[PDB]
Amino acid sequence: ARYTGPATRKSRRLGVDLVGGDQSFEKRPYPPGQHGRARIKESEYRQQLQEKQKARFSYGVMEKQFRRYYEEANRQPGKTGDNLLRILESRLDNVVYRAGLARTRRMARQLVSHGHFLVNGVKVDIPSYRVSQYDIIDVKEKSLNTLPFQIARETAGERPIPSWLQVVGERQRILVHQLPERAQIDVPLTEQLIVELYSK
Amino acid sequence: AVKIKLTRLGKIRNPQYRIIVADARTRRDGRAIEVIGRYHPKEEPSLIQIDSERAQYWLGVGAQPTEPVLALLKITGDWQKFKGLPGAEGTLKVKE
RNA sequence: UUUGGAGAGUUUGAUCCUGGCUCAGGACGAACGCUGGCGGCGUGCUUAACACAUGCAAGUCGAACGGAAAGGCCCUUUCGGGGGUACUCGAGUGGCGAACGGGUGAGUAACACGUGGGUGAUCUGCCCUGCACUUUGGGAUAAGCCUGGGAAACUGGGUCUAAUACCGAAUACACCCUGCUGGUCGCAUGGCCUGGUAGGGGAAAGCUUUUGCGGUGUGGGAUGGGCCCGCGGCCUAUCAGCUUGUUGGUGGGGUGAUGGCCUACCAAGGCGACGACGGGUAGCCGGCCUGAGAGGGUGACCGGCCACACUGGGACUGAGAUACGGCCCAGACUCCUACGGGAGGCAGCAGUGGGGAAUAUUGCACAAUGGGCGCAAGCCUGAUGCAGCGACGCCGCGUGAGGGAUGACGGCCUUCGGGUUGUAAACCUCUUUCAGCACAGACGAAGCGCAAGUGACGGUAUGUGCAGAAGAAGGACCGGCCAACUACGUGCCAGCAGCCGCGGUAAUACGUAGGGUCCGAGCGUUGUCCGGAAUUACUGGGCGUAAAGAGCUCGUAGGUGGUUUGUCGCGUUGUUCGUGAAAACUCACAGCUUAACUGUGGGCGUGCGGGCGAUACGGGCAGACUAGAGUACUGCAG
Ligand SMILES: [Mg+2]
Ligand SMILES: [Mg+2]
Ligand SMILES: [Mg+2]
Ligand SMILES: [Mg+2]
Ligand SMILES: [Mg+2]
Ligand SMILES: [Mg+2]
Ligand SMILES: [Mg+2]
Ligand SMILES: [Mg+2]
Ligand SMILES: [Mg+2]
Ligand SMILES: [Mg+2]
Ligand SMILES: [Mg+2]
Ligand SMILES: [Mg+2]
Ligand SMILES: [Mg+2]
Ligand SMILES: [Mg+2]
Ligand SMILES: [Mg+2]
Ligand SMILES: [Mg+2]
Ligand SMILES: [Mg+2]
Ligand SMILES: [Mg+2]
Ligand SMILES: [Mg+2]
Ligand SMILES: [Mg+2]
Ligand SMILES: [Mg+2]
Ligand SMILES: [Mg+2]
Ligand SMILES: [Mg+2]
Ligand SMILES: [Mg+2]
Ligand SMILES: [Mg+2]
Ligand SMILES: [Mg+2]
Ligand SMILES: [Mg+2]
Ligand SMILES: [Mg+2]
Ligand SMILES: [Mg+2]
Ligand SMILES: [Mg+2]
Ligand SMILES: [Mg+2]
Ligand SMILES: [Mg+2]
Ligand SMILES: [Mg+2]
Ligand SMILES: [Mg+2]
Ligand SMILES: [Mg+2]
Ligand SMILES: [Mg+2]
Ligand SMILES: [Mg+2]
Ligand SMILES: [Mg+2]
Ligand SMILES: [Mg+2]
Ligand SMILES: [Mg+2]
Ligand SMILES: [Mg+2]
Ligand SMILES: [Mg+2]
Ligand SMILES: [Mg+2]
Ligand SMILES: [Mg+2]
Ligand SMILES: [Mg+2]
Ligand SMILES: [Mg+2]
Ligand SMILES: [Mg+2]
Ligand SMILES: [Mg+2]
Ligand SMILES: [Mg+2]
Ligand SMILES: [Mg+2]
Ligand SMILES: [Mg+2]
Ligand SMILES: [Mg+2]
Ligand SMILES: [Mg+2]
Ligand SMILES: [Mg+2]
Ligand SMILES: [Mg+2]
Ligand SMILES: [Mg+2]
Ligand SMILES: [Mg+2]
Ligand SMILES: [Mg+2]
Ligand SMILES: [Mg+2]
Ligand SMILES: [Mg+2]
Ligand SMILES: [Mg+2]
Ligand SMILES: [Mg+2]
Ligand SMILES: [Mg+2]
Ligand SMILES: [Mg+2]
Ligand SMILES: [Mg+2]
Ligand SMILES: [Mg+2]
Ligand SMILES: [Mg+2]
Ligand SMILES: [Mg+2]
Ligand SMILES: [Mg+2]
Ligand SMILES: [Mg+2]
Ligand SMILES: [Mg+2]
Ligand SMILES: [Mg+2]
Ligand SMILES: [Mg+2]
Ligand SMILES: [Mg+2]
Ligand SMILES: [Mg+2]
Ligand SMILES: [Mg+2]
Ligand SMILES: [Mg+2]
Ligand SMILES: [Mg+2]
Ligand SMILES: [Mg+2]
Ligand SMILES: [Mg+2]
Ligand SMILES: [Mg+2]
Ligand SMILES: [Mg+2]
Ligand SMILES: [Mg+2]
Ligand SMILES: [Mg+2]
Ligand SMILES: [Mg+2]
Ligand SMILES: [Mg+2]
Ligand SMILES: [Mg+2]
Repeated sequence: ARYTGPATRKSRRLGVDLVGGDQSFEKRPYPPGQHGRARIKESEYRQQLQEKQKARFSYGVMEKQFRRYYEEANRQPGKTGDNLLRILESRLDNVVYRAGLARTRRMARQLVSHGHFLVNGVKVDIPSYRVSQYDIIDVKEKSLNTLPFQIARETAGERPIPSWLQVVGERQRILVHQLPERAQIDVPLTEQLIVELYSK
Repeated sequence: AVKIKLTRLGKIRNPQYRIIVADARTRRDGRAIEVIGRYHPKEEPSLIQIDSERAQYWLGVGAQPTEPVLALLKITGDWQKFKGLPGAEGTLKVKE
């Protein structure tokens, strides 16, 4: 089940853009509703939940899903925040988005669910697929002939490709090498709030 | 007369079987002396594993396998090694 | 040498402390209320261990015997049937299974459970394997035939038949017993070296002509058992004495094995304040939840044992019995009757009635695997594999989009300027997952057969095509705790509510609208358990006033000791081999497209057993001194 309602609601109510190209957010930054300008008392729990909901409604993950990422990240011996960031970025939807093959997380997820992608020559239609180190991502001819994929792959002038991701040619082959560090990932928001909120 | 049993574990839509040497009259999932191999045919290749040394020791001391166990350990090659007629042949197909 | 701890509201005019309550988190074998689409993977009577309509859940051998009731063939035929055939076989003898597999937690505080060894004190069919023999005689019965009682179950009387059914006798000299004579070991009788010695005793059955199985005994192994023990694990003195085969010895019987296991004779004690005997509760454990840990709660599923089979007892059989669908008897219930008498035990798989909040289908198969029979073929198996129902739970997926206005209806407020629902929507294009309609179509089976084939699942899972955004979202909250506010309607009424607490005409707390928040195929309520609760404080609390020093001494049992002068190492660490069943937890690997699921090998498996190596503290024991204490001499005040 995926949130079918408007996507601009999250940014408008919550106070930071998510897609990044929202003209409505910059037109009106205050939350919608008859009384979005009312003063609100500061609360550590408000801001802790705020970071959580920013993260979950930004990456489009399920609540149980994200809690499972939390406990997983906790139980790896590595640092909890970095482990959570990797275990969330390893979603094939976010990987193929940040590789430039999709215009947004929602569209990456929809295309993966419909199954336009091949993983190491094996059919994969699961938006929440797990990508480990040294994996190969392939795109089939039925999807190269697909018009929106062509638009994405010859309009891919979005945010630069990261260190661990890289494309090799026109076939849009996505390869992963190592575990990124938080500093070069430079993802917005702060995992400390989320980890502390679930530490509650 | 101790026989080579296959002990059922797990849940319903996937049967479980454990190649265990134990007394015959006990329960299907009864007391287990030693665990030597495990059997589960639901998977596509249905990979089979037996500890050859312990299997040979049990056959020598006098454990009597059931016909399916005999056939499976013949696929493994334990029966071939034990009887010595053809030798020790390995043909088991490994996972892709 | 590495991994992991949150608080907030609420007493007062005000705060500080203590102290109590409540809330935010996870989990359930859950339920009700609204809503609701599919597919995969689990789970399913926790109360009434209540009675149960019907059908299933335990059968196999002609290559054991006599035979041919029903099928086949061959001679016959009048189509009533008459002969052989062993292919086949009803019923009858004779074996094997039947103590296997499945179920429930009433009683049980116990060697009942886990761990640790044990047996010089046991036995063990079917399995495999080194090693003697399998001679002989006799009689009868079922079955069948005739007949009686009687609706029935069932039985008697007479005639008669064979066997691997039954019983003698011939060997045994390697065993099982009693009396006389050595070596080793200690852990004690005594065991072992089958010690030696004289006397006595001890068993078989054959079949098949083919991958051959049987009969009697125990030097060797393994499984299976039975028994004894150190240790452990609920509450309660508003439970202080308990016991008379009770305690101990000797002699007898007893049992596979020692034993007051049972009897007789002797003596009077054993257990008891380091909680006996009494009372209530309850199956135990690996595990599950919570907690950083300690700890607390608990025994879902699975698995290791325990105990039971309508209630209470008893015994036969067997290598093996609480003997669930074995036996006998007494009770209650139900049923049949021709009234003379008989049959029962779903806590087996399904199902019904009742209780409840409630928990499924009177489904398909031996395809795979375990179990029983048989030389095999083969047979049986509600064990098991599978399917059907149910958002009850861990897990994945679907109800779309890209762009689109200083933002079209309509609703709600307005300060009447306007703002709201809103990139939402109508729109132009896209792929259309999964359902829908078709084709192909598995593996699960180096399996079994000397046959020609064998898959319930399933013609599903899975691939290949067709049409269409076409078939797909709701539930709680929005006074503070606690992310979410305004208007409309009644005002100490109607009502909310987990703590404070909210309405006495203009409520962000009641009801309705919008608007926003949380969650989502689930959403809340309710109940149980942990945490915060350091709120039972060992880690980790106090006793002046909040709860607490008993009124104070003497002092028994217990707990604890002022120096240094000496062994054994029983408090203890000093290292190593030696257990820690499986499963679960944690680490890494690998497979089902990833998802639950499971496929392999590690690792984990935090306790306890014996052999070898240490002596600083923490005790008894084997000897001396005095800084605590007491005495001794002189005075002292009260
Ligand atoms: Mg927490
Ligand atoms: Mg059993
Ligand atoms: Mg195979
Ligand atoms: Mg067979
Ligand atoms: Mg850790
Ligand atoms: Mg108050
Ligand atoms: Mg007060
Ligand atoms: Mg006050
Ligand atoms: Mg389903
Ligand atoms: Mg099911
Ligand atoms: Mg019946
Ligand atoms: Mg038979
Ligand atoms: Mg017959
Ligand atoms: Mg038997
Ligand atoms: Mg029986
Ligand atoms: Mg039985
Ligand atoms: Mg059960
Ligand atoms: Mg039950
Ligand atoms: Mg019980
Ligand atoms: Mg007791
Ligand atoms: Mg036997
Ligand atoms: Mg003879
Ligand atoms: Mg007769
Ligand atoms: Mg004769
Ligand atoms: Mg004789
Ligand atoms: Mg003789
Ligand atoms: Mg003699
Ligand atoms: Mg001799
Ligand atoms: Mg005989
Ligand atoms: Mg025989
Ligand atoms: Mg013991
Ligand atoms: Mg113990
Ligand atoms: Mg005696
Ligand atoms: Mg004696
Ligand atoms: Mg006795
Ligand atoms: Mg006596
Ligand atoms: Mg434990
Ligand atoms: Mg803790
Ligand atoms: Mg604790
Ligand atoms: Mg327990
Ligand atoms: Mg079990
Ligand atoms: Mg035991
Ligand atoms: Mg009984
Ligand atoms: Mg009884
Ligand atoms: Mg009984
Ligand atoms: Mg029964
Ligand atoms: Mg029965
Ligand atoms: Mg009964
Ligand atoms: Mg049943
Ligand atoms: Mg009822
Ligand atoms: Mg149910
Ligand atoms: Mg079978
Ligand atoms: Mg054959
Ligand atoms: Mg049958
Ligand atoms: Mg049958
Ligand atoms: Mg099933
Ligand atoms: Mg329901
Ligand atoms: Mg329903
Ligand atoms: Mg899902
Ligand atoms: Mg669009
Ligand atoms: Mg399809
Ligand atoms: Mg096949
Ligand atoms: Mg084949
Ligand atoms: Mg597929
Ligand atoms: Mg609020
Ligand atoms: Mg709030
Ligand atoms: Mg009002
Ligand atoms: Mg709303
Ligand atoms: Mg609690
Ligand atoms: Mg202390
Ligand atoms: Mg305390
Ligand atoms: Mg006081
Ligand atoms: Mg006092
Ligand atoms: Mg007093
Ligand atoms: Mg003393
Ligand atoms: Mg020592
Ligand atoms: Mg040692
Ligand atoms: Mg050890
Ligand atoms: Mg193991
Ligand atoms: Mg853990
Ligand atoms: Mg793989
Ligand atoms: Mg493991
Ligand atoms: Mg522990
Ligand atoms: Mg002392
Ligand atoms: Mg002196
Ligand atoms: Mg002195
Ligand atoms: Mg004086």
